[PDB]
Amino acid sequence: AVSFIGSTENDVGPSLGSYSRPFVYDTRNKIGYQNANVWHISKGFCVGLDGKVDLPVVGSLDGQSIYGLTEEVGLLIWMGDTKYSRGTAMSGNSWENVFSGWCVGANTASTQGLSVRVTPVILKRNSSARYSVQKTSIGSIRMRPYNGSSAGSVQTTVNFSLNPFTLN
Ligand SMILES: CC(=O)N[C@H]1[C@H](Oc2ccc([N+](=O)[O-])cc2)O[C@H](CO)[C@@H](O)[C@@H]1O
Repeated sequence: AVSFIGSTENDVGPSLGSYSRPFVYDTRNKIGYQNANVWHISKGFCVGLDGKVDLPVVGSLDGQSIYGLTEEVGLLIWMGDTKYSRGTAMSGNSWENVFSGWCVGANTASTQGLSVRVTPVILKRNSSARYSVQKTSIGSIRMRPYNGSSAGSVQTTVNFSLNPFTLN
């Protein structure tokens, strides 16, 4: 079996967080969303995750996209399984496999979770040397059943919004 237990709409990072330091900020996991329990799965269900970024691609760095927010500021983005170190670096605007997946035991119950993580990038330095960003939609993640498993009419997709932040 499978059922949806998480939230449909999800905020990434603390509201009006401020960060100091193309220039890439070391924000670690601060601008993130993580939830180990988004679908409940049981009895042989096999599942992975696809991710999709809806932001415009404005550049690239070491093989992944820089996604644009304003003219000063963009983002590097990772999506994946629950633990942050399993994040897949995102490129383009198509659905991408961001977790190869696993299968719960034939006689057990568990959960499937996810994570989204971003790091701010200064694309063009201003004169203000402080930069604000407002609440913006990032994209989505859907579960991907496999091995013949079926979602039935269970909700497959959840969405992410970047909370506003300031760069110093
Ligand atoms: C920790 C938890 O409640 N569920 C996690 C789940 O944790 C597991 C707990 C037990 C086993 N097990 O084989 O005994 C496997 C994963 O693993 C999934 C895939 O990595 C995660 O998406 C999910 O968040």
